[PDB]
Amino acid sequence: FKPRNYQLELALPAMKGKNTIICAPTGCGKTFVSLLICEHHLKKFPQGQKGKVVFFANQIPVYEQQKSVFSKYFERHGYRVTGISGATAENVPVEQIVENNDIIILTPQILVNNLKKGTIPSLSIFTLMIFDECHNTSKQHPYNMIMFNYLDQKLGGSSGPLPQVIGLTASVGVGDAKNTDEALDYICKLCASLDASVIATVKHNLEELEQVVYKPQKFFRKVESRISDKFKYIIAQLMRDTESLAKRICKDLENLSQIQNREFGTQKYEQWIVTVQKACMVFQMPDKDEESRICKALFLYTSHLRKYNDALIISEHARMKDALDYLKDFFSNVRAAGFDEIEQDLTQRFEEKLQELESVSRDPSNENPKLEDLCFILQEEYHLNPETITILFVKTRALVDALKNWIEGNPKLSFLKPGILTGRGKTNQNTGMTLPAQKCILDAFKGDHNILIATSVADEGIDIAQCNLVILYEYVGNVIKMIQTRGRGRARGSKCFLLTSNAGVIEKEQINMYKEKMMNDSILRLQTWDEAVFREKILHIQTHEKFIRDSQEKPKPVPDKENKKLLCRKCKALACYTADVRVIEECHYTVLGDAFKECFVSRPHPKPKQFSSFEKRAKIFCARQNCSHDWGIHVKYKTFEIPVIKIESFVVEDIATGVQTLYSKWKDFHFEKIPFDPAE
RNA sequence: GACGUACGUCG
RNA sequence: CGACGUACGUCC
Ligand SMILES: [Zn+2]
Repeated sequence: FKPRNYQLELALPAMKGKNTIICAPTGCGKTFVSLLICEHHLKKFPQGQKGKVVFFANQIPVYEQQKSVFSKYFERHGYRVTGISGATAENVPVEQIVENNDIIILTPQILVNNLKKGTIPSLSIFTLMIFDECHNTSKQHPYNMIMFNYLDQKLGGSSGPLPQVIGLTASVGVGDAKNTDEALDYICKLCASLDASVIATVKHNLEELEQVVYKPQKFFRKVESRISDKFKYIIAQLMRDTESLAKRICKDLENLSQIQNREFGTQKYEQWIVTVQKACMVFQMPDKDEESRICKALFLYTSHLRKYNDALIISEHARMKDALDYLKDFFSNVRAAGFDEIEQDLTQRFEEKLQELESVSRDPSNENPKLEDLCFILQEEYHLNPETITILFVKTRALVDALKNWIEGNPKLSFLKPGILTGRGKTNQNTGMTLPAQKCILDAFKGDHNILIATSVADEGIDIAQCNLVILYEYVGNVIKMIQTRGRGRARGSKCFLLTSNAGVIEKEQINMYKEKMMNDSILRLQTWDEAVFREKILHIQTHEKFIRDSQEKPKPVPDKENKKLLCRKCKALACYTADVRVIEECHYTVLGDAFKECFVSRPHPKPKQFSSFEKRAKIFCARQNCSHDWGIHVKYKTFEIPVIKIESFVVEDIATGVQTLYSKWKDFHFEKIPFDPAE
């Protein structure tokens, strides 16, 4: 509530009617500086002119907090603040709420949707565009689209009372620049995209920064590897047997994915199996039943190989027991999903060696040196200080569950409550966690929880706690991710342990350490410039980028007027012709076919939440002998309960030429599409 | 459905 | 220098 000289010095360039980029690594300092600039911008207008400052937020956990803070702050001045969101807009007159409201905190995508639809024609209605974490203004971001609209209005010739852009952040970022010659080009490109002339950064009051932003130290502790690989050998033998079984039916299983000699347990093998699955998914034979059985067997074999490779990666990055539990969970999930000959044979071949797998996993001499060093450093830090609230980052979510189970079931360490924290992630399956559950887990992080397993969700702006220990367990990021993960240690005395087996992530961290100093030197060089030359440079860059954007403008190619039959992938059963495909909002594709209504079963959706204008109703699945394949969703548009299918889980087949093709996104699949009319 | 990041594979 | 795959995260 009391503005100090530190956070007041960052407001001097902003309180001059010029576009600035404030860079403060502090959490509360950034929002406090935004409040000070809002106060100075709403108290400087003469009598009879009101302000329409607009704060932006990319996430709901940061949007709700900023809305609460703004509502608590602008209560003694008489300023209306409501804010808009994905859930707040229950058919809300956005035009009326923007015309009546003073401080709007809508998340960007709403403003982009409004600018694309026609509501709020120009941004001249606003007078101060505040961006939170403006470093995310990368290629085709929502922030980037708002700034594209702003630059178009500025350079076209219809230049009106344009608003001020004071986009806040904590690190400008470098991207893929190697030398200082490009670390400045990237920052100038970012400043031109955000249309700013000054980079606000403290140069006088470094004492407050050094005293309240106490930063941890790096403890790169590379460890041993899987020299003891009895589990890996058994899984590799099983993978070789199932690969030979898959080659028994498919002769040419080597010229479909010509990449390199595949190696069991690597990402290369995952890419190889995905490529061979997508190549054998279109194997056509003029029988329509034997080809269907062949594609089914090949899909089952490729899925089993992918699951075995994932289990090998989990066994390499954690205990063998959790990888065996993951394999058993997959086999139990496919057990209740229909007993055909292929899955039966595979399950029998698995249970043949399941006893040896359980024995080798229960063998207490096969503990991973990664986990040994992890528990060793954990007990070391907890003996040095019993009250140390730590946080570790893990790449995979199955690996996160594995680490949680390992911290739970361990006799050596039993003073840790492994509170899981993954996030929403993909809103289609039973995985991830809800926002009200994540909020409760973060609020119980004072306290009945000390350790927690995160997947790059720990940072991302969202407020946390005073964590005095970070462990990047087989984790690696770029300069912005490293600065965000480093800033989480703010209390007096912290560490940033990095455990790994591959020297690659060590080299990445070592070059990011130099990239941070390069970004600091580039920011200093850009600050020690002149306003006129820098404005001319950013104007030249904006003109060049606008010319490139206007050049790269292709509405759509010619639509092929044919009647293709979208049919299943793993079953190859004719689902529906492309004639019965209706476009809802140039995003979603539905089917009206009465004959199609008997070719799919429905299941209760695991996580309901309405997006845009679709109530999150049931999930569809293929209806056949034994398919159980995901086909999309079945939702109510406004009053009609129609199924929206996903092209990703659908192989295309033309009746004329007879060749099969694959398409991942609906945008890529080009065909004569008619809008969805509420007639049938 | 859109967007970003990381790792990786091909020319 | 472009295409792609996986994982992760966010939004509508
Ligand atoms: Zn099917």
